[PDB]
Amino acid sequence: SMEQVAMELRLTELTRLLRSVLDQLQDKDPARIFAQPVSLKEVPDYLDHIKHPMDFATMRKRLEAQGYKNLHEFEEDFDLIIDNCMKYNARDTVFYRAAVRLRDQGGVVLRQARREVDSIG
Repeated sequence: SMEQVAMELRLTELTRLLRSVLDQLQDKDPARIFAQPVSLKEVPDYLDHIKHPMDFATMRKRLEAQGYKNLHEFEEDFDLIIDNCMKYNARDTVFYRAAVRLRDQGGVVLRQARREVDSIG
């Protein structure tokens, strides 16, 4: 149907906007602390601590399969990246501090993305 195509053009346009958001968030991580999944070879206990691991590459695979239906789902994944890090790593660590910085900086980008998604529909 024509409606299904209109829908698909919107999901596609959301995906376009979310890809730009993801590029902007990832630039707030120049160290690349969040680029890839935490290695279970290098942190073998990780899944005893963290039940839903997340990372930018995993978000990107989902993005490119148009697997984010709305901005809320995307934000949930971004928040896992931050929140997992702040629980696993102590407050005095480069990792915890990197998450705090990504969170604060991400906030601005996400605040404008929400207005763009409402605004354009």
